[PDB]
Amino acid sequence: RACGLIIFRRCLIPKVDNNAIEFLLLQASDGIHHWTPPKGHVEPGEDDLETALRETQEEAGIEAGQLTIIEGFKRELNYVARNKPKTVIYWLAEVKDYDVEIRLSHEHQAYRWLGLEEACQLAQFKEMKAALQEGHQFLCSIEA
Repeated sequence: RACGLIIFRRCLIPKVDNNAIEFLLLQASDGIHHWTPPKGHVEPGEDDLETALRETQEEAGIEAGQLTIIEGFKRELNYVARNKPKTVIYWLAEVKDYDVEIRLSHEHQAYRWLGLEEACQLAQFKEMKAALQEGHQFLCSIEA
C-alpha cells in the first residue's frame, strides 16, 4: 500500500502557456523507464494522507508549506507491477510557487513539468493516465 500526490502547478499567462495546469512526473532511476508522481509506502502508524505528504517531501523535496491539498479528490489505483500486486492512493496538490525547488532522492534521476496530454503520454500505464485525466477534469469543475 502506497500513497502519493498528483502534484500540479498553475501556469497563468496570455497565450504564453499552452496549458494552465502542469503535472509533475518523476523518472525512476531503477528500471530507467517509470514516470510517476511522488509516492511511497505507508508506515505502520501512518494515516494515508500523512504518507502522501511525507512521501512527496522524500521523493520530490516539496514540503507542506510549498503545497496545498485540493480537498474533494482522491484516486485509488489498483494494478500489477513487477509480478506483484499494487495499491496506490493519490490526492491532488497544488504548488504555491511555480519555481519550487524539486529535490530528488536516489530513487529518481529526473523530473518534468507537463501539460495533461504529454503527462499521460509519459506515464504510459492506463491507470495512471486515467487518474491524471480525472484529476484534471476535477480541477476544471472546481474552477467553475
